[PDB]
Amino acid sequence: QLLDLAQKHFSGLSGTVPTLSPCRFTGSQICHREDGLPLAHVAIAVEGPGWAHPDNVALQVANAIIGHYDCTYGGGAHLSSPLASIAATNKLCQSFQTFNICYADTGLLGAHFVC
Amino acid sequence: TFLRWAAEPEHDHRKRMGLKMLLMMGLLLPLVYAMKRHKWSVLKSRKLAYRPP
Ligand SMILES: CCCCCCCC/C=C/CCCCCCCC(=O)O[C@H](COC(=O)CCCCCCCCCCC)COP(=O)(O)OCCN
Repeated sequence: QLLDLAQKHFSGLSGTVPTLSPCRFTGSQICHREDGLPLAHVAIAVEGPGWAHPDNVALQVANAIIGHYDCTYGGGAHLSSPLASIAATNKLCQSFQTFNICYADTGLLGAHFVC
Repeated sequence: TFLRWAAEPEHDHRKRMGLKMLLMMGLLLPLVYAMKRHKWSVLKSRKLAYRPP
């Protein structure tokens, strides 16, 4: 029924090419020092593989090992992730997340922390 | 000639080493210099931006 409705409403839509250039990744640093703000944000990432690659699975396993943390998280010192237990134990940060941002044939694999 | 040797037996050995020191330094001076430039490239390249509201 969905397919019928598609045919009924969308079929006038043109299909007659913007394709995506590779995107070059660069090892680099951008630092907006603004002492007047009360906490520091840092995001760090390596070039990731991109949507299609089977490595994204193993990478997400690894990211999950390391994890995410927030100063409301109940787990604290006893947490499974060493990053998180250590960050809780020693008040190293308010929060952090690992991420694997995916694009066509590239990506950002890393972590952001606020501290 | 004998009186030079008598005063400085080392004359020949020293001159051999001189050569090997000059050679090693020919290698090592541009090498380490290159290492220096590499590390410092982060800083040499950097661009500064002042951006008050
Ligand atoms: C705790 C360890 C300390 C080690 C220090 C590290 C030195 C780092 C820098 C090195 C500079 C590079 C130039 C060195 C040239 C060496 C060439 C060479 O083999 O020369 C040595 C003598 O040189 C020499 O004897 C020249 C050596 C010059 C080094 C002097 C600086 C250190 C001062 C030592 C004072 C206690 C002997 O040559 P030969 O007698 O033909 O022997 C044949 C090969 N075994």
